[PDB]
Amino acid sequence: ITIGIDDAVIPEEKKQYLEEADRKLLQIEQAYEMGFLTDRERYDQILQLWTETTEKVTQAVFKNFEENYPFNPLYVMAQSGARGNPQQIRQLCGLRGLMQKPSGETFEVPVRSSFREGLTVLEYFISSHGARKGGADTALRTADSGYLTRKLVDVTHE
Amino acid sequence: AEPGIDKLFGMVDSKYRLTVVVAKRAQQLLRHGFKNTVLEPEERPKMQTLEGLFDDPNAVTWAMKELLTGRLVFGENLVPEDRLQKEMERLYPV
Amino acid sequence: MEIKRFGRIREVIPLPPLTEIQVESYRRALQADVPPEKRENVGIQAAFRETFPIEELVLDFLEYRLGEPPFPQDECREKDLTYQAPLYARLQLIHKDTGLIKEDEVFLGHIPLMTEDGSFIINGADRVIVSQIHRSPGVYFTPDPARPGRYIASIIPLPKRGPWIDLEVEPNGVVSMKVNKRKFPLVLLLRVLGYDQETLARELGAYGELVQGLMDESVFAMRPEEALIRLFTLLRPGDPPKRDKAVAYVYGLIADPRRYDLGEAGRYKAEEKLGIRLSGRTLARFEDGEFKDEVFLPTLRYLFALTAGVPGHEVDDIDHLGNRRIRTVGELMTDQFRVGLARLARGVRERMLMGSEDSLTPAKLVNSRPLEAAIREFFSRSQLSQFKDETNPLSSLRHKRRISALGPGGLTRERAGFDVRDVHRTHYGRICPVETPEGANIGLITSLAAYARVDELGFIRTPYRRVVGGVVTDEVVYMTATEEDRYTIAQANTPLEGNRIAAERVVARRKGEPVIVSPEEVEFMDVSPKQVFSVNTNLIPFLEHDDANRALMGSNMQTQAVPLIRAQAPVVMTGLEERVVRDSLAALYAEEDGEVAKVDGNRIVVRYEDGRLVEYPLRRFYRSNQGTALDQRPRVVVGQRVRKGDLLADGPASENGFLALGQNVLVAIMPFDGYNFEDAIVISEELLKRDFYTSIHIERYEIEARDTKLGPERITRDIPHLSEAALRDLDEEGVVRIGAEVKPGDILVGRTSFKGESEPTPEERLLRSIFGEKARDVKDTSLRVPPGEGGIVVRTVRLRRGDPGVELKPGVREVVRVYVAQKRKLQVGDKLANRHGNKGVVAKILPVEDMPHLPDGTPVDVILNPLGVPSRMNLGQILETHLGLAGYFLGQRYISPIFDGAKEPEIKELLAQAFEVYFGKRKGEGFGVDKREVEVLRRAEKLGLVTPGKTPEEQLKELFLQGKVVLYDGRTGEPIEGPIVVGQMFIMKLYHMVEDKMHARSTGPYSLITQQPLGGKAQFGGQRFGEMEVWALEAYGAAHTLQEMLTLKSDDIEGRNAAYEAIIKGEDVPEPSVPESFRVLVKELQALALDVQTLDEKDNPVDIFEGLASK
Amino acid sequence: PVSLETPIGDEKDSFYGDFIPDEHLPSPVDAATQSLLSEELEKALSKLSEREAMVLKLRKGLIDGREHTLEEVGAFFGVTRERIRQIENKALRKLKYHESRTRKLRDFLD
Amino acid sequence: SDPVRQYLHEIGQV
Amino acid sequence: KEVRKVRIALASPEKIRSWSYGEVEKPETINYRTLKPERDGLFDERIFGPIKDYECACGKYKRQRFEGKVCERCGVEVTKSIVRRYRMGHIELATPAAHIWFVK
Amino acid sequence: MVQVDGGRFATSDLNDLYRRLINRNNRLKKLLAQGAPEIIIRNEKRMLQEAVDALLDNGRRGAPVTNPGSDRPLRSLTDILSGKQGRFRQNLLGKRVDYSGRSVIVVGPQLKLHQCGLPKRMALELFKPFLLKKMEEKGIAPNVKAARRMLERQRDIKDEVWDALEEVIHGKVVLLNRAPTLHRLGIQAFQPVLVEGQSIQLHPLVCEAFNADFDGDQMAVHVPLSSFAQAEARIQMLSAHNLLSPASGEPLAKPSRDIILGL
Amino acid sequence: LLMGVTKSALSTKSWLSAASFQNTTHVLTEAAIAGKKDELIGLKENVILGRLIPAGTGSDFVRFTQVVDQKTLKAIEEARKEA
Amino acid sequence: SMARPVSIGEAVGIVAAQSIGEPGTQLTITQGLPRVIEL
RNA sequence: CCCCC
DNA sequence: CATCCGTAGGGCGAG
DNA sequence: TATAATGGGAGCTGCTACGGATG
Ligand SMILES: [Mg+2]
Ligand SMILES: [Zn+2]
Repeated sequence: ITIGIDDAVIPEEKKQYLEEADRKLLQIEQAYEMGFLTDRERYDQILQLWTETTEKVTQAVFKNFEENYPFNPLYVMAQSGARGNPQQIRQLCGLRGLMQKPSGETFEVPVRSSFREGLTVLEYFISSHGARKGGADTALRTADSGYLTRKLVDVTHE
Repeated sequence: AEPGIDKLFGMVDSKYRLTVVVAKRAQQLLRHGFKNTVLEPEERPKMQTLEGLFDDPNAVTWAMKELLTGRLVFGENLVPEDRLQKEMERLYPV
Repeated sequence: MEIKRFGRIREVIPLPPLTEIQVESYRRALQADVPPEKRENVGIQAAFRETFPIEELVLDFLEYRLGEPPFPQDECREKDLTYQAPLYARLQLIHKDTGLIKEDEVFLGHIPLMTEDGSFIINGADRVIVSQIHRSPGVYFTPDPARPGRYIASIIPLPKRGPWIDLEVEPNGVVSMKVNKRKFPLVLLLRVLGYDQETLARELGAYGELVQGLMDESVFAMRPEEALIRLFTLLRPGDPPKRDKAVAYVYGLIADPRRYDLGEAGRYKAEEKLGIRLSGRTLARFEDGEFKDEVFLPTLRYLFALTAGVPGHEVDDIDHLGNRRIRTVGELMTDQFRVGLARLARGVRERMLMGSEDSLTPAKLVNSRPLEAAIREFFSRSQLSQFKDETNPLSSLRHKRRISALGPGGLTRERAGFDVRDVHRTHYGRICPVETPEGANIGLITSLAAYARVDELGFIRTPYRRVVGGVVTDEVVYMTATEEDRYTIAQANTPLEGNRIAAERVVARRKGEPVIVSPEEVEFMDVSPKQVFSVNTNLIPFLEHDDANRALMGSNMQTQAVPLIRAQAPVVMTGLEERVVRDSLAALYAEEDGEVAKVDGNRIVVRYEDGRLVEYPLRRFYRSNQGTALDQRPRVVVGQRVRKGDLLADGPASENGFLALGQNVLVAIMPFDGYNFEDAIVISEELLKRDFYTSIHIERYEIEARDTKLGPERITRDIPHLSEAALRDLDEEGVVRIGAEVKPGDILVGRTSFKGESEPTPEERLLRSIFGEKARDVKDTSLRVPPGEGGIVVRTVRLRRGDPGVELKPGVREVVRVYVAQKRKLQVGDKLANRHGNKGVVAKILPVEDMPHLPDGTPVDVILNPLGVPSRMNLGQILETHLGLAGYFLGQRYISPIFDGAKEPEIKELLAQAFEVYFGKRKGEGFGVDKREVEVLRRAEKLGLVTPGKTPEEQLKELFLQGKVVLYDGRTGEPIEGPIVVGQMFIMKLYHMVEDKMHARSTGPYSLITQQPLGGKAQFGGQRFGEMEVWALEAYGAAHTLQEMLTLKSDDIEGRNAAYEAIIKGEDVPEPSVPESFRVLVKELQALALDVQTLDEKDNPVDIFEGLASK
Repeated sequence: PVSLETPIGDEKDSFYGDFIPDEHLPSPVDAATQSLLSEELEKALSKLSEREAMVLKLRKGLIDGREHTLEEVGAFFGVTRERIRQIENKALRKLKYHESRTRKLRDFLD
Repeated sequence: SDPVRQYLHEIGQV
Repeated sequence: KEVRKVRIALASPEKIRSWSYGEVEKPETINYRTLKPERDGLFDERIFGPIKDYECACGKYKRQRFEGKVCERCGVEVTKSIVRRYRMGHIELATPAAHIWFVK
Repeated sequence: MVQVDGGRFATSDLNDLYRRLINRNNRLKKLLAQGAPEIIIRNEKRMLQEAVDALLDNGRRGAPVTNPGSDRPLRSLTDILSGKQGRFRQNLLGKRVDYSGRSVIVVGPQLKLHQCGLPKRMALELFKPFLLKKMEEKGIAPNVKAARRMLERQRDIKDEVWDALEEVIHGKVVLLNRAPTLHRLGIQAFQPVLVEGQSIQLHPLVCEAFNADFDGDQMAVHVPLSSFAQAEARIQMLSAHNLLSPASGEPLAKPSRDIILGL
Repeated sequence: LLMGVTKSALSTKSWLSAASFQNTTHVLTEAAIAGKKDELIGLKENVILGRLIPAGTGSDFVRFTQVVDQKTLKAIEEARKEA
Repeated sequence: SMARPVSIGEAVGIVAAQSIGEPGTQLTITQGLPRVIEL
């Protein structure tokens, strides 16, 4: 068991799903500029399209692994439960996906790259928002968890 | 895992009672210098030195093995404390 | 060797002076090299000029001057001195009644000087002043959270330079102003400013319903004087409203430039937001006897226009980097200087009353102690003044570029939510989104971007290239975030043919929003990807392939790398490793062209073109703040011709001018018998054999001999009751000899202390009688080597009383310092890490014969577990390993720049060129394919790695292009059943070492009040058994272990003494007693007038003090 | 003087007085050493006669805490002061001989 | 709540 | 006897005076030259006990043969120094003062 | 009021609060005896009340009294009692303890589930009195004092004391703990195996209950002293005897990572 | 009545437990007024007192259990028969 | 932990508190640990 | 405080 | 509805 | 020990929240 850069296998389905998502996004923009749907509805439709495309490329990664490389290291470690989960393998081999602003509102453009392909400085900076927000979440959550644990100990100790 | 820990947990209604029995028996063995043991010379726990096999100095291992034998009696209100201590000191002096 | 660099991006400008944020800030603050008449009213000048003239006799300020340092930097570090310059001020005392003038230059103390690298020497220790980010002063407009359709106007000055003023439109309709937690109608303050109903009606009437809420008849009826007295009664209740008192208070609150100071940045922000011009940095003026408004009416007008929805008016993003600014070394030091100066001015004003009102000089009027105290306080005890992190040169280089939101005048940790810690879109090119502490300080401590510089106003600016038409110029403009939001800025990797944009569609940013744009719409372009990240983050090759959470750890851990004696630069570099060593003045370079006259281990003598002979002494085996050895090694030979800027000597952790934070080792990515389980690491004994990851560390020991009321402490070789074996390595005076090996328990400096008076116990009387030997007057107080420490004595420093040039603190006769060094080999428990966030502790050092090895007999150095890669998503280490294999067999190193580096096809080509050397050499040596290689190829084509039917050489090359090779298990000789990734990886040895952290304690020192063991390895303390550990012991039901923790093993005095005696006597430990801290609790409750009584089952009192506290 | 509650670090978590040991109360090691000294002293005094060990105990203060003069010990055993001085000297001689033989009380000389 | 202000007010009554 | 309960209650001035081994009449701590405690101060040995075990201040009685004795010259009881962690003092206020716990 | 190492003096803030109180009280007595007017007496009485408040609970009412040249509030009795640093939570519900140590942990795959690798020097310090008794039983030292004087210098340490230490720790167990101790399995009992080197060796299967890994984690070691504590540790707290989670009832010590991968 | 864990813990009969939890001044004032007596029922009380907690080996259920070997047991039995 | 009847004397409340608190740092479309504390 | 888990 | 007080994870090494 | 002198002086804790009591 080892890990080379080729062990993160990009499925051939990724380009197909991405071109389909691009034609769908063009259709949504055309249906917007003609005034059939709001900015709100268009933004929601873009987010939903990209969510479903992300799920599709995840399933494509794992189906390609199951059928053509069942002893691939990433696939073996994920299936056995030794290491990794489907979303991390998706970020490795598929696309990084949608990222959120500091406000929690999601960007319209997703990160089309994967860690095997490498991101762009813009995509990296876009992901840094969510990374930092998760870090702050954990830092401020540990104290609340410990406080709650102490409350429970004090109330149940006898 | 301690040898026969499952059977030792089987002997008691509470694991902590097993702990109490083992600790008090080890205290007895330490106080009377192991000469109050229920074990036979071939049942004595052994320890490997550079010289060779010697008696195991750990009284807790001794007590757990003795308990596994079944020759020990444990319970509540078996004998007044002073009477027990004095009969033990009469049978196995300091 | 050959150095191959990838990438097609051409950076028009180099990296700025990386420590300029400190150097230029302090240089502008001091203005020492500017002749006094030509200075600028900034920094120390501005402080003097704000404090004076002192009115009351009138004392006025003419100029100041800074002298030369009394001692150099090395001498300051040696003698625990502050590297500083004397400050003098020429003041003329004037008697406005007499016209008399007495002028003198008074000495105001010393001011610390910044060294060449941007650090300070305070009391002998190197320190860094970290820049502080905060809200820029000015006028902001935020949404009112309670009422959606309303807003709050916030007038914010500089910290400690006045209150924050809040303008609000209350639900009742009247406009309120909030100052010092008190609210009042703004109309009253407007009336004090001289506004009448006509002016307000004609000015604000365009916004319908709010001006009537502004109207109050009783306020307009009374003239500004009655309004002023009324406002004073509102702000200062109970104070008799004397008119002069009201004038003075309102002036000091709003119009006083000494008590209220908007920033120069604050003034600029106000002028830009409100579209006005400020005559000064106050909200109003006192002119011609009355008050004249400056700021209030424009802010109120903007607030009303924003509430009415008037176009062109926006709310302010307070986390936008145009509204957040940096206060650097100069600004903070100048603030504390200004505080000390104001205190000195208070002293002056008090002196201008007492004494003789006639005979006074400037020297009699000025007491400089407050100013010296303020500056010393700032440099010694401030939070932004930190112990310099000089573990390696990059440590201090990064430390000086740090940005803190904490510190005085800033955030507390509870005051920091998600908004402040977040990465703002304006952090682009200014603040690194990667390098930030992991844990509680996340988002609060950050690092300056590589290409970023702080302007004179305090705002971080980033460079961009101008794009006219479709042509990208070479002219660069440094923009703030506010100015950056105006343009459409293309990405740095957009294709170019010449200076023309070669793409039909480009990737650009508009207010941080990504967009696809035509080349005609491109107004600017990024300089480089490097500008987005910090210096530490820019040293991580293949950064685009690493998840941000692990690149953060890589950046932060490069700081912790220890300088190695055989340190080397990575085989895969990013192109910044030379410039980092350059700007971090650890390495030595040649001033001009010339010839090397002399090369020594201690010095290098160079003869330049000018003919002048310059001698550079080399720092050899100097101890840094963290114990790592800073030492310079010469890299030139006698008679060598050098040019301007050529390397003369390598500093610590540098190799031929390149940054050398670790070593390049042959690594194999595979599990190994669970010894690399959960990020642990397996290494080869060959690393210790050839002294890889070996580091020199020096520890400093100190001891004082002082005068006592019982007699002098003496540093002597005569120590009572000690054998010659114990005193062997001590000289005549009692100091250990240089070069001696000292181990735990050995004496470093002998010392005797006169015994405290005491009556010998009767047992001691009988002992003395039996042996017939008098008890000595003195006791052994010698300094000894602590447990776990020791090494070779390399230096001794002794300072006595009454010898030339030295004076100790009162009562101290002499001070001795002993420097002990040690060569630390890598061992089990030391911590290693790469630049991609992969970190692990060494768990096993195998002999070379057990190591997995290549077919040609070459064993690997490090075995990394592949399970650490998938969850972490840091693939940069994998590409580094592949390119390192290629460079291992081609014998060359690489520069793969960030986001523009070597891609997969080029690495495949280099790997083919390397496979040729790796295999055709064997084939020419008269050897074919191995049997086990054939079996591995069978199992590999079963894995789909190689194409079936090709020759064994072709399949082995197919595997080598995938970075995988056949690996033999040194234990069996049989191969690993699959091809394994093997290559060269750059790994560092971090500062966390088991030798420093191993500690144990049986018994030892106890605390004064609690009688519980002390804390820390340095105090030989015990481990804290906190609340959660007690919870664990409780849930286990282990009552006696918990009671031992609470009694025998701590603060049960009788219990612990009896326990120690029983254990050393072989008896079982006794029954525990009352913990002494409970008696402390009882007595501290009694001091609170509460009677705490321990009772028995009969409710009778039980005395846990045993009759000692009851009469 | 300086406050024991002087903070260490800019965290509120530690005080200066927490780094200051207690030099007054004997450590467990020192108390154990003094107890072993008393016990070895009694072991060595048992090798004398009761009377010549009692003379030394009374003269060096192990009994009652005071060091009796030769006249007082002599009057207590009824004997002459020269008599008691002589038995004291011979008891000390026996003690020194037993010490040179067994080397027991040497380690307590520090 | 301020002892000095209270004492000054008391002083001002004589 | 074995402790089975712990009671907490308000303390009368009489009980506070019954705790106290003496009144601290002076703000003094220790003498600036001798470093010994100042009489009637916060560290007075006559109130809180001896600094050294079974030894009075002036050094007239220096061993356990006197225990419970109070030296006539210096006024210090000869006992274990440990009592300085236990024995309480008191200050007699000229005007009653409210315990802020029962106020705020 | 204690003299530190360098002869300087360090004292508690309670002394300064008491001094304030006593000064104001004596001044009130003197003002009363000298027949001061009611304004002066009233000011003095209010100051006395403020001083008593400062002594009992400083900062409770009004501005907190500070030492001169410092913004630090003086530590009153209430501050001593309550808080995370207060007497209860810092010195009563938890303590620093004797016979304890701490070191960096290393994976010990060769260990049995009931075992842990313990460095030699850590064990020599932790079991030091037992080791003195054993060095007296064997002829290594004349008595305990000589054995301790011999252990004090590291170069005086011979190889028989290591065999004696092996004899001492026979059958006994130690307690390993890793912070944060979230559940009772944050502490576990292990039989120690003496090892060269300065690292503690931890069994892999227990790494999940401790949430321990080997990127630099450290653990603390404790020595249960009595026969009762040793029995509690060997029976109730032993790692091999706690295989299921007390929360879910599922297995806690179970295969993971490399083990799962190989199987 | 339903009260959260904090209020319920503060409202417990033991004043040592409640005073070591939170709101030390309030708990202590009310307990000192009431003359409250802590019966040392729970764990925190005995932990503060340095006592043997009423759980595990400290539970009164298992605390007094005796051990005796058959030789000594029967010697005691014959000694008690002859009285 | 033993898949058998609990022993008399087991400190059950402490085990309950620890069992509920230990996964607290793992609680994250979801209300999470704020909801747990609210309850 | 800064760092580590 | 306001206002005051009160909590707000643990252990750890240096300086 | 005697000229006359007659109401302080900082300028925050400054970017949190949430709830249990008392007004
Ligand atoms: Mg870890
Ligand atoms: Zn006396």
